[PDB]
Amino acid sequence: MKALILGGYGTRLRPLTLSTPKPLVDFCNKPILLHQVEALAAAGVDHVILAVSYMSQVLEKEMKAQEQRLGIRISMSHEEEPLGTAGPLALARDLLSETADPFFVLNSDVICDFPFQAMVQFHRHHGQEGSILVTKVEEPSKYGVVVCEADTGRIHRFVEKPQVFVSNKINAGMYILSPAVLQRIQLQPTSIEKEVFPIMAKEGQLYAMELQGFWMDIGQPKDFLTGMCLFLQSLRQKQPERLCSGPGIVGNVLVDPSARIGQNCSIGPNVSLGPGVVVEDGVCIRRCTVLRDARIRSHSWLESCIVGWRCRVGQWVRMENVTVLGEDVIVNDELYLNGASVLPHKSIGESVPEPRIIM
Amino acid sequence: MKALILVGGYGTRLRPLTLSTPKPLVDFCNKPILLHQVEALAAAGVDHVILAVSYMSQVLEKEMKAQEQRLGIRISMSHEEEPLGTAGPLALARDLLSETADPFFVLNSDVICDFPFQAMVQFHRHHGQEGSILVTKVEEPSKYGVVVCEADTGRIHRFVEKPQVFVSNKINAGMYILSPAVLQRIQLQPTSIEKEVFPIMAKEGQLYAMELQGFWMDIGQPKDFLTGMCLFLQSLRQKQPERLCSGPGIVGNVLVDPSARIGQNCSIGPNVSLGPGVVVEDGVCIRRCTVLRDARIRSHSWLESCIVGWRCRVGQWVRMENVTVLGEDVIVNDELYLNGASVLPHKSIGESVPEPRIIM
Ligand SMILES: Nc1nc2c(ncn2[C@@H]2O[C@H](COP(=O)(O)OP(=O)(O)OP(=O)(O)O)[C@@H](O)[C@H]2O)c(=O)[nH]1
Ligand SMILES: Nc1nc2c(ncn2[C@@H]2O[C@H](COP(=O)(O)OP(=O)(O)OP(=O)(O)O)[C@@H](O)[C@H]2O)c(=O)[nH]1
Repeated sequence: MKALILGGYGTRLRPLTLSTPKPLVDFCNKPILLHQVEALAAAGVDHVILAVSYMSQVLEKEMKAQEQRLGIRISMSHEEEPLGTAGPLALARDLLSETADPFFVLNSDVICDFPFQAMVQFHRHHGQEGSILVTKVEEPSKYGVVVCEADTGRIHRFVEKPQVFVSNKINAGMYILSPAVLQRIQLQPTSIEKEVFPIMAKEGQLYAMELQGFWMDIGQPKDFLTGMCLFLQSLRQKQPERLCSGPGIVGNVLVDPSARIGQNCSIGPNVSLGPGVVVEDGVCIRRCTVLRDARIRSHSWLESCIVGWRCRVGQWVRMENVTVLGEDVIVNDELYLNGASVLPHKSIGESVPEPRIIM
Repeated sequence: MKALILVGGYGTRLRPLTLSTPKPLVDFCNKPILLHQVEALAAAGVDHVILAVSYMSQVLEKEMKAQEQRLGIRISMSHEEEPLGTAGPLALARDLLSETADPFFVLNSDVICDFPFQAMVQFHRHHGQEGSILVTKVEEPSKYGVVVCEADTGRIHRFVEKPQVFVSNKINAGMYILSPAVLQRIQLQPTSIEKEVFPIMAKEGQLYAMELQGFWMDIGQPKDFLTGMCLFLQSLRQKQPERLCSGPGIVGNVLVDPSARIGQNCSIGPNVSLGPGVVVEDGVCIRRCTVLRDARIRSHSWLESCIVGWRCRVGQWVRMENVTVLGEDVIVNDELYLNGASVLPHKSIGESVPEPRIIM
């Protein structure tokens, strides 16, 4: 069977997506697209189509290298206008039509551990058009809810709007679809979840499968940080010898072998250090994500932060409240950043006391 | 020739320091400010000075008896049961200033400056009238009460408390030379001298005014304490450049007590007075702060413009800016941010203070 990967300019976490595309940003020393295609190759999908409407030549580049690395083919669906999230299915519809076999369609912003063959089992057990994945959240008033009958998993109704408490369960971003669904899908830029899932739930074709746990949509920067926390938890009780252990290391940290840490510094819990980063002496880093080539100078304090590529955080810099730095941001010595989403190629010489955007 | 120091009571401003030790007893560049005034006063040649205290301060009593043995000048202590203000202390010690017909100094405790005692005696002897006032420049006339002055005599025609008319640049410097007749005016009930006694003295024009050249600061408040510490280290660099401590990780004019211990690989920036017995650990940046005695600042901290009290414990990766006055025996937990936090003594902070407020 084949699989779609859903293109263009993820508007959230904007200081990272302005430099490289949203599926290409490193999530625990690996791009999220690489995670999804590793799990797809572990499932057994022989080729996977990655729709892209934003002109992404570097995604062509690294993806051709990954075709050559991993042993599965990849087809490149290219759109000149944004066709949304259903229009990518109808552009590549003659490829999914020439084998009558159910195909995955995947969102890129979702990290979890992926029950692909169990969802194939489920789609083979219920035996209709399309199946969804659903998960639990703590906050029903932020996401659209799905009603689910016990022992069947059928979706009676699909609600986009909260505040009614009809359901706990939330869309998880994987769908499994038949080609008859693809007959229904339409080339003009409509999104799939807005109507094509609404008539399919109204007609009752849609069924729902539930995950165990560890789901995150990391389309937002604070959601990126909570997803990185839960991914380091899942790496802790799945691959405990891949996380780095040390005397000045607290909790679960992921450190790349090209990364260097100076001595007498306290790397706190839940932080991924990218390849080639330079941490000097006296730097406390808890709950942050430091992408590639980002040098953090001595005696800094960093909590809940996204440090972009080729950054230079100076000495005695305090950064808290998920301040995202873009690419090549030069933070001067002895500053304080709180909520500062800083655009790429900026130089900061002033403290940012409340959350605002620096451009 | 004698002198009187007004050191009565609790200075409301800089209240987290005044709550544990008295205001003249607070360490100003590793020395109490009253030791500064009595040491320069003994450099003048005054044989005994009187200090008039309303607050019971037994620690000031025993510290001054020690300093009496130290410098070799006598000290009698005027004791008040209720507050007598600033004119009442003159009237309670009025016979000890009335024994001998000779002009005496009276001196505010909060003033730190470069003390021209001999030139002031020469100016008072030259002009030959009742009272002599030191005046100074300020950059900011709309906070402090102004004094008019004619050139080449220095007489004060008019004493104005309220600013915002710009009739004068100069303001009072807390330094007066008074004759015994001025004391003969002063009554025993608690008025303050600068509010009426100097006003009628200037009204019949007996008051004369003398200018300094520079380096004056009333340090009653905490931000004024910091900027007076900065200007004192300026003047002390320019007179005693051997006494400030030079180092590779030391920037600017830094005074460090010999009992202080400074850790490896830390940059202590300009205008820092480090008290006796303080422990600065590795990677700690201190600029423009004054750290009073026995206070420990743990590793990788950042400190700008701050007053760290006695026996404090500033933790690790704490940032302290915008005058975060710590009292005595304040522990600050690690990884916190203090901005404007005037913290009362014996407090433990586990919460970041983002805006200036008082912690009690
Ligand atoms: N290739 C193509 N991909 C698209 C287009 N629009 C959305 N996508 C993809 O649709 C997937 C899911 O949509 P969203 O969750 O809203 O993500 P997004 O489009 O990045 O938008 P934000 O994350 O809110 O900034 C994402 O992986 C997008 O890359 C498009 O017009 N062309
Ligand atoms: N001994 C005695 N000293 C007094 C009394 N009132 C004021 N003083 C002293 O008067 C001097 C100058 O007065 P201020 O400049 O207003 O200082 P302060 O009384 O400490 O008040 P603040 O500094 O604003 O808190 C200070 O050195 C005080 O110690 C008093 O009632 N008894």
